[PDB]
Amino acid sequence: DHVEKAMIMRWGGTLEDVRKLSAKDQLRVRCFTDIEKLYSAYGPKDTYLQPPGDTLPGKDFYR
Amino acid sequence: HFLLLMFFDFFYFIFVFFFYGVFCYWFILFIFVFCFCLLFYVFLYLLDLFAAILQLFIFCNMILQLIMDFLLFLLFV
Amino acid sequence: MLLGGFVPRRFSQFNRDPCWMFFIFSVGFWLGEYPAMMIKYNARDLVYDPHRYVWSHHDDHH
Amino acid sequence: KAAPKTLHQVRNVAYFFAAWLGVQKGYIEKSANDRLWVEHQRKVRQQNVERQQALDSIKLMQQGV
Amino acid sequence: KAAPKTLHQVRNVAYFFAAWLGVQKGYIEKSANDRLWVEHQRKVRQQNVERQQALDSIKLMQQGV
Amino acid sequence: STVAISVQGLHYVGTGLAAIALAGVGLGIGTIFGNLLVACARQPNLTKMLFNYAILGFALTEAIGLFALMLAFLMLFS
Amino acid sequence: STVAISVQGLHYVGTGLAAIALAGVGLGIGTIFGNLLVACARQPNLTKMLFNYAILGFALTEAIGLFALMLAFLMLFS
Amino acid sequence: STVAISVQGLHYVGTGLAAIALAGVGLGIGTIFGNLLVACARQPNLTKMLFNYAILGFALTEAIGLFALMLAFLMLFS
Amino acid sequence: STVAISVQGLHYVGTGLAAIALAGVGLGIGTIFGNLLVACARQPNLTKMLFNYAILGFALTEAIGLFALMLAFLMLFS
Amino acid sequence: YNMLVFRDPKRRPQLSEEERAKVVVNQAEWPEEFKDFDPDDPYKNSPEIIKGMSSWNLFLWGVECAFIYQFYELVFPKSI
Amino acid sequence: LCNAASKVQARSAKKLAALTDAGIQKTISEHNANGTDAAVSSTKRYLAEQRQLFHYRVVRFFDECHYIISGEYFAQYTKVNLIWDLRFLTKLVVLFLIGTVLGRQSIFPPIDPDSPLVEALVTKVNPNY
Amino acid sequence: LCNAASKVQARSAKKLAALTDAGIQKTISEHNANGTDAAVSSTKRYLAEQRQLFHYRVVRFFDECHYIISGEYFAQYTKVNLIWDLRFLTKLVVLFLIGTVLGRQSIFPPIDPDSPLVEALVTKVNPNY
Ligand SMILES: CCCCCCCCCCCCCCCCCC(=O)OC[C@H](COP(=O)([O-])OCC(O)COP(=O)([O-])OC[C@@H](COC(=O)CCCCCCCCCCCCCCCCC)OC(=O)CCCCCCCCCCCCCCCCC)OC(=O)CCCCCCCCCCCCCCCCC
Ligand SMILES: CCCCCCCCCCCCCCCCCC(=O)OC[C@H](COP(=O)([O-])OCC(O)COP(=O)([O-])OC[C@@H](COC(=O)CCCCCCCCCCCCCCCCC)OC(=O)CCCCCCCCCCCCCCCCC)OC(=O)CCCCCCCCCCCCCCCCC
Ligand SMILES: CCCCCCCCCCCCCCCCCC(=O)OC[C@H](COP(=O)([O-])OCC(O)COP(=O)([O-])OC[C@@H](COC(=O)CCCCCCCCCCCCCCCCC)OC(=O)CCCCCCCCCCCCCCCCC)OC(=O)CCCCCCCCCCCCCCCCC
Ligand SMILES: CCCCCCCCCCCCCCCCCC(=O)OC[C@H](COP(=O)([O-])OCC(O)COP(=O)([O-])OC[C@@H](COC(=O)CCCCCCCCCCCCCCCCC)OC(=O)CCCCCCCCCCCCCCCCC)OC(=O)CCCCCCCCCCCCCCCCC
Ligand SMILES: CCCCCCCCCCCCCCCCCC(=O)OC[C@H](COP(=O)([O-])OCC[N+](C)(C)C)OC(=O)CCCCCCCCCCCCCCCCC
Ligand SMILES: CCCCCCCCCCCCCCCCCC(=O)OC[C@H](COP(=O)([O-])OCC[N+](C)(C)C)OC(=O)CCCCCCCCCCCCCCCCC
Ligand SMILES: CCCCCCCC/C=C\CCCCCCCC(=O)O[C@H](COC(=O)CCCCCCC/C=C/CCCCCCCC)COP(=O)(O)OCCN
Ligand SMILES: CCCCCCCC/C=C\CCCCCCCC(=O)O[C@H](COC(=O)CCCCCCC/C=C/CCCCCCCC)COP(=O)(O)OCCN
Repeated sequence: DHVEKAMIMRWGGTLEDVRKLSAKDQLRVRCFTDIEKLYSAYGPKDTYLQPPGDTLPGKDFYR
Repeated sequence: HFLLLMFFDFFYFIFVFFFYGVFCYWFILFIFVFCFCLLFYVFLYLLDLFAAILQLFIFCNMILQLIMDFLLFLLFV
Repeated sequence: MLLGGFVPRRFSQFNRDPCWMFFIFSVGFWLGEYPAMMIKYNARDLVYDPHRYVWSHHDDHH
Repeated sequence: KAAPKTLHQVRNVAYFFAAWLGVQKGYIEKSANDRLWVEHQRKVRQQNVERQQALDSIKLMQQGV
Repeated sequence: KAAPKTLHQVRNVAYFFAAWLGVQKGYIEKSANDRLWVEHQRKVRQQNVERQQALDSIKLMQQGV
Repeated sequence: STVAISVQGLHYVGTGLAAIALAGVGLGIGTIFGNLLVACARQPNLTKMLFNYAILGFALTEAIGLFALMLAFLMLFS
Repeated sequence: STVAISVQGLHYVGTGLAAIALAGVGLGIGTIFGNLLVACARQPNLTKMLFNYAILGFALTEAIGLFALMLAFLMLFS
Repeated sequence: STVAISVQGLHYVGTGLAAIALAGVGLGIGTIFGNLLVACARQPNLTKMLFNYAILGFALTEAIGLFALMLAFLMLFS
Repeated sequence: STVAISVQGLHYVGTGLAAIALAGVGLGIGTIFGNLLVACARQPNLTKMLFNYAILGFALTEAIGLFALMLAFLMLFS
Repeated sequence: YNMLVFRDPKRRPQLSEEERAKVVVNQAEWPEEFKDFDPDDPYKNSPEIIKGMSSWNLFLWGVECAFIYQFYELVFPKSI
Repeated sequence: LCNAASKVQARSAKKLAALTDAGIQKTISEHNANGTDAAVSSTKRYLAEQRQLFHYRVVRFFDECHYIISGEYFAQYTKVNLIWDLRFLTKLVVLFLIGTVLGRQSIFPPIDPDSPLVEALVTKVNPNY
Repeated sequence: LCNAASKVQARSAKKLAALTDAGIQKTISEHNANGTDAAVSSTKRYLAEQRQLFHYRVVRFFDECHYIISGEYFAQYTKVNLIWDLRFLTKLVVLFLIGTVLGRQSIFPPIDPDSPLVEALVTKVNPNY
């Protein structure tokens, strides 16, 4: 449930948007979620905190 | 259980993302940390096993004490 | 109560009893899942999600 | 117990030690390169932030409040 | 010559064959991805050429000969 | 005027205060063991009862130590 | 009005407060060894057994210090 | 509104709090030696043996203070 | 918004906290001498020997207080 | 001996030294499984449950199961 | 540095003397008298035997293939054979997965150019890796 | 598909019968009579011997170290020992190079960000590799 929620929220916010991706992309996303789970409170905080100047999409990307 | 979950998370993190140090020149530090983690794992499990049973001893002892506080014994003659 | 039962003297004897055979199989699974995680989650081709900053549990629970 | 006619065990240990030393050299090189790249990425992000701030300042001047 | 009580050799051959088949699957996947990337790079170069030609045409019009 | 303020770093302060409770726990353990040695010196034969009671109490003091540690983690990871 | 503030220097305070928990551990160890010396003079024939029990108590106290130190480094870095 | 603040002088408070842990260590050492003097007057023949254990407690008691002292430098110089 | 602040006066607070460590050190020294008097009245023939150990304990206990005092000077003069 | 927290039970002696010394040991009557019996390793000669199945083989089987559990999706991923 | 080496040597000597294998002890004594290495000799003997048994392996493989194909193997099928076959299947599956990983030379499938994950490749911290 | 298999089996049988090793033939006959595999048994015997000879290897290593350190090895030094030492040095060098390659996980040294070759990394045809 958590994995599916992350996939939905990070890639459009709708199930169809996630299904628009390929199986390999979904595998990549789920393995990144597993990475986050393993990191938890001792891993680097750049996995969820966007450093200033980063070119990657922000929280308002789909808004 | 909170403490157990936190310690297990730390153990998973260090074991997964820092085992390669075995092959590096700082392998001794990782070995020391791993032995420490194993010792702590064993200690935590033993402590929890003993405390789980002790807390039931005390949960039942409180009720028995309540009962005993109002019991009166007669002497046979 | 840990009173008795078959107790293998060393690793080689774990095959002398079905229950301990299952136990050593389970131990193998337990200990071998860690190297698999090391290989899988430290792979060169592993890439962080580009949209990882779009959403996170930290903002959700906050 | 006569003297050993061969030194196979010492040679095997030396082989292991040499391979290990090579591994350490490669690991040190890779770690140094990774640190250099991390610093480079940090500098790139800082430069991008400075450029964005300059653009925002120019836009503010155009606003003329 | 009694019947074989074990099938070790057949199992070893099957292990080799399974590993080989997996290798073939991975090689096919990698080759397909490489071909896709080659086509993508070719398209990118073609688009760059078209953009350069358009820019040159606009510059020619500005020249007005 | 109505003003709502949300300070982030305060959760660190509460975490440290809870850890102070361990000061009264670690010391409490030392007190039990301190008495244990004296008791064993004047009743060597009855070491079994004394050692068991020392470890029973050490768990009833460690519980309180775990009480605080849970709050520390709650205020540190949330 | 809604105001969100993030103070970057508050983890130092939390770390220091957690470090205070070691005062109990240090005193607890001192109590253990103080009793050990008294017990040894009382019944010197049992020095080894008392020494082992004192070490056991010391290890338990040190573990509590590690718990307190665990909350210190986490706050200091995190 | 989002506000990020960075206070530079807060590490002094953290350093001072960490130093407070030394009070427990100092008190623990005093207790160890106080018991040592009492114990020696009771069993003078074993004075040397008691002294070694007292030093052992100091070695195991001063070490805790170093960890608290270490945190002071990690924050004082950062 | 990013705001960086540098407070001068905080160093006084950290310095005062370090002084509190002396409370334990001062008490710890008193404990040693308190036992010394009891030990001397219990075996006066060893008064000289006991006095030597008490001085040793005072030197070790005093050393801890200096560590805290050093931090006070570092923050008080910085 | 011990295997983690599992300790091997030991039979208490019942015969006195005087009676014990008069006992004549004849291992010829003993079963083949228990000859040269050693309390520290009573199951050294015990037969295997499955012939040719070593403990290391089962350990490797478990490791392979773990590897499959972790890597199957990497080769046969499925859509949500 | 020297005391530790002496202690390790002493422990190994004690363990070596402890074993009660007549053949192992005899070989050790013979090699010590001759000054040669027993382990290396054992390795060479094993390699020679394997070199001489290659065609024996081939013949056994063909015989086993005939035994299986003839249906005689399944005639006497038992639970033990089922356990062995399950072990065999597990090894086949894990070997297939490992072979795929090695074949594509990457733990994860490669990203296609049209995939939205290409950005991740572009934003690598260290392009060399 | 079948004739080729029969021909291969016949060739292997001829070669197996050709060898004139008494021990090999005896073992083959015994295993054929018992229906077991000789090669697998040899492998298990070798592994058991190696497992039982580990501490023997340790003792031999320490003895060889003492022999070398004592200077007795160089007292009787000959040309054959020189040849062996040259072989040993070559193996050490190649192992060191291989270890370095594996340690950095790349045949070539990684490119620094300030190097002008970074463009090559940017212009990779397949970023995944
Ligand atoms: C006393 C403890 C009791 C347990 C208590 C309960 C649990 C407590 C928790 C801790 C448990 C620890 C783990 C259990 C012990 C495992 C090791 C062991 O004892 O082995 C016995 C066993 C001998 O006992 P045996 O019963 O006489 O076995 C009969 C023969 O072995 C023959 O075996 P067979 O008859 O079954 O035949 C199998 C078959 C087949 O045998 C094999 O397959 C051989 C193994 C090949 C590698 C496969 C993977 C192995 C597993 C690794 C991952 C495990 C991770 C978990 C480890 C946990 C450690 C904490 O044999 C062969 O064909 C021979 C192999 C010939 C080829 C040689 C070349 C191999 C190349 C491999 C390439 C792959 C490399 C990877 C990269 C590839 C990239 C493309 O020794 C081995 O075979 C070990 C070899 C490998 C050693 C490293 C394994 C990982 C690390 C283990 C550390 C253990 C520390 C223990 C300390 C104890 C202090 C008191
Ligand atoms: C990206 C692609 C890149 C591709 C690059 C190119 C790839 C290669 C292409 C081809 C190139 C040309 C050919 C080169 C061949 C070179 C190899 C060769 O021929 O070797 C034969 C040679 C023996 O030949 P020989 O002298 O003619 O033998 C005569 C008799 O046959 C002797 O018979 P035997 O009865 O002795 O038979 C057993 C013998 C033969 O067995 C073998 O043949 C072994 C396998 C041979 C191939 C090895 C290739 C290695 C390549 C690099 C690593 C790749 C992974 C290898 C995995 C191997 C798994 C078994 O076993 C050994 O060799 C034993 C070696 C291991 C000794 C372990 C002792 C450790 C003691 C540690 C004590 C520490 C105390 C510290 C105290 C400090 C206090 C302050 O053996 C070696 O050289 C062995 C090298 C092993 C290196 C292992 C390095 C592992 C990584 C470092 C360790 C990290 C983890 C642990 C760290 C722990 C903390 C420190
Ligand atoms: C009849 C014609 C003659 C030539 C005429 C003139 C030239 C004509 C042109 C063509 C010439 C072709 C080449 C000559 C023939 C070579 C084969 C041969 O005869 O070997 C017999 C030889 C037995 O002769 P022997 O004198 O009785 O040897 C006694 C023992 O070897 C015992 O020896 P030792 O006492 O010295 O022991 C030394 C030590 C040392 O042992 C070792 O070190 C074993 C070797 C380890 C691998 C090192 C690399 C090997 C070379 C690979 C590259 C070769 C490139 C050139 C090939 C060209 C082929 C055309 O041994 C050990 O300690 C045992 C090894 C245990 C370790 C096993 C695990 C190894 C793991 C390796 C890890 C590295 C993998 C790479 C990736 C790593 C990633 C981390 O059999 C073998 O052992 C062969 C094993 C290797 C097979 C593959 C070799 C490459 C392909 C050869 C194709 C040849 C086709 C011929 C067709 C003929 C049709 C009629
Ligand atoms: C990027 C990093 C990624 C990392 C990924 C993860 C890495 C691994 C982590 C750990 C994972 C969990 C553990 C998994 C362990 C799995 C392995 C294992 O345990 O194996 C034990 C297992 C035996 O265990 P067992 O059944 O308990 O043994 C009982 C007795 O001990 C039996 O004792 P024995 O006396 O039999 O002892 C000898 C035995 C034991 O020896 C060994 O232990 C061997 C080494 C074991 C490790 C193997 C790992 C393989 C992993 C993948 C490949 C990596 C490179 C490996 C290099 C190996 C060099 C020797 O030797 C063999 O197993 C022989 C196998 C080779 C058979 C060759 C026959 C070929 C016939 C072809 C005929 C074609 C005719 C076509 C006609 C068509 C007409 C139309 O052996 C195998 O499974 C062997 C697999 C070998 C696969 C080789 C694949 C090579 C690539 C394909 C070929 C490409 C070139 C040639 C193409 C030619 C054209 C087609
Ligand atoms: C009276 C006292 C009883 C004491 C019993 C002592 C048991 C000793 C156990 C030794 C270790 C056993 C390891 C088993 C491993 C199993 C496989 C595996 O992967 O597990 C890993 C698991 C988890 O390991 P992990 O957390 O490392 O797993 C990592 C997995 N990831 C990375 C995905 C998170 O191991 C355990 O948690 C085992 C803990 C056991 C603690 C003791 C439980 C005792 C109470 C239950 C008794 C039940 C008896 C029932 C009898 C019938 C009643 C009618
Ligand atoms: C005409 C007829 C044609 C017939 C053709 C037949 C073709 C057969 C082709 C091969 C089929 C292989 C099937 C088996 C493998 C399936 C793999 C799979 O899907 O796994 C996915 C699943 C995982 O699915 P998943 O992808 O949801 O899991 C991933 C989970 N995360 C993301 C969290 C990591 O893998 C497993 O669960 C594997 C478990 C182990 C499998 C092996 C079991 C062996 C037995 C062990 C227990 C018994 C031990 C006893 C010991 C003691 C004895 C006394
Ligand atoms: C085809 C496989 C060939 C195998 C050969 C292996 C040779 C390795 C020699 C060097 C080893 C040390 C390297 C040190 C540096 C490693 C750095 C690292 O983790 O890099 C990973 C390589 O790491 C791995 O994938 C491997 C992790 C560890 C694998 C463990 C293998 C199995 C171990 C079993 C342990 C069982 C217990 C044994 C105990 C023995 C000691 C007590 C690759 O990714 P990077 O580009 O560096 O960064 C990724 C960031 N996105
Ligand atoms: C740490 C090493 C681990 C070794 C494990 C090896 C397992 C390999 C299993 C699969 C093999 C087949 C792969 C097929 C695809 C290969 C494609 C390729 O060449 O890729 C190279 C990998 O190729 C190599 O570098 C290896 C080349 C071949 C190596 C040969 C090894 C030694 C062979 C000795 C032969 C001696 C004679 C034996 C004959 C036997 C048969 C008759 C990587 O670069 P790419 O990103 O693909 O493109 C580069 C473009 N800039």
